[PDB]
Amino acid sequence: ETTSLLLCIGNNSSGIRSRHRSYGDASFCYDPVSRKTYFISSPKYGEGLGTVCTGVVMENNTIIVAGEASASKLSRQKNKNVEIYRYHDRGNQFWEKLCTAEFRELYALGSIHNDLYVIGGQMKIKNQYLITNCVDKYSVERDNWKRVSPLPLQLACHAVVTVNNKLYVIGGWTPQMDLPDEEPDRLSNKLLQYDPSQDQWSVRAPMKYSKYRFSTAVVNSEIYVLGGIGCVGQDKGQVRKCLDVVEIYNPDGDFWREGPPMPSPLLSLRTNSTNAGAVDGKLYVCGGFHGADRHEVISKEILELDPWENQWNVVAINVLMHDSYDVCLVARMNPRDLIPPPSD
Repeated sequence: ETTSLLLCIGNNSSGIRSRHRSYGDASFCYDPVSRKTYFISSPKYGEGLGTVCTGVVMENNTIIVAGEASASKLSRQKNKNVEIYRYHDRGNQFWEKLCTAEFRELYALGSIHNDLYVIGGQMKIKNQYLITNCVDKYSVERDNWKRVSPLPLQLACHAVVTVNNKLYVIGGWTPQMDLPDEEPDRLSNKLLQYDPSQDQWSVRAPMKYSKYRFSTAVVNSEIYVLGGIGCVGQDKGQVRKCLDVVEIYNPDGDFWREGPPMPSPLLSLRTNSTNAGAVDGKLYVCGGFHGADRHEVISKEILELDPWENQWNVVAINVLMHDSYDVCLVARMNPRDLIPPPSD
């Protein structure tokens, strides 16, 4: 009896009153159908992953997180790397190191079939830091890496989703050399598609807003982009604001349309990973931020976008999540293999 759960994976350990055992090492999970809370082991548990940056659930239901080693682990290693872990969930539940990649930050993690893609981000190339266009592909099956076709532009803090076995990279930061009185980077409203059978990136229809730190989810092969920081149109230096905008993309038709705006402007997680997932044809935003300060506690509330009714519903308030988390993921889980909520 497996069911699809919203897993709010993070290594934050605060904000949950725990009398008999420590929930500081557990991550909040939510069944939106039964409205029941579960807990899964956080990636840091034991000698695991110190920092979580992003994650994916691959086609075969494997839960993947990518991040950085703890300072203790770094101190015993010669090189700093992107560290990729996978959750193991068959009565012996744990996080295991899967594979490592050349260090980057603010990259996006994609997945198609049995492959992982590390996309863009900031890297150190010839002892200089720059936003990159490079895309590294990891084959789980062959346990090796291949540099594939690069992005058509340098991107950081962008998002990626998969629809019908293609990657769609969305928004983010990109260098600009058009205007000498503008910051070095501008926000992007661009949408790029990667076709793995062709190893080729193409430019698709753009977003109405240039943006970053927004929610993403896929419902019935359409992309939902919600909230974020940005500005209408191409970013030419105009002021940036928190958005309630919902933009929905259809790949087959290559067009965007608006959705019902969110109840309030909302930012995704500070990792720029998604705070939203899709369960049974409905979209769930699991918490979010109303401002961009580093000290704001995440809103401990779960919103639903019912795309059929075409409206927003409050599903749950004051949920038992930590003060932050690092990536919202949906996977088929057997909730008997998970940790119950605290007895209080």
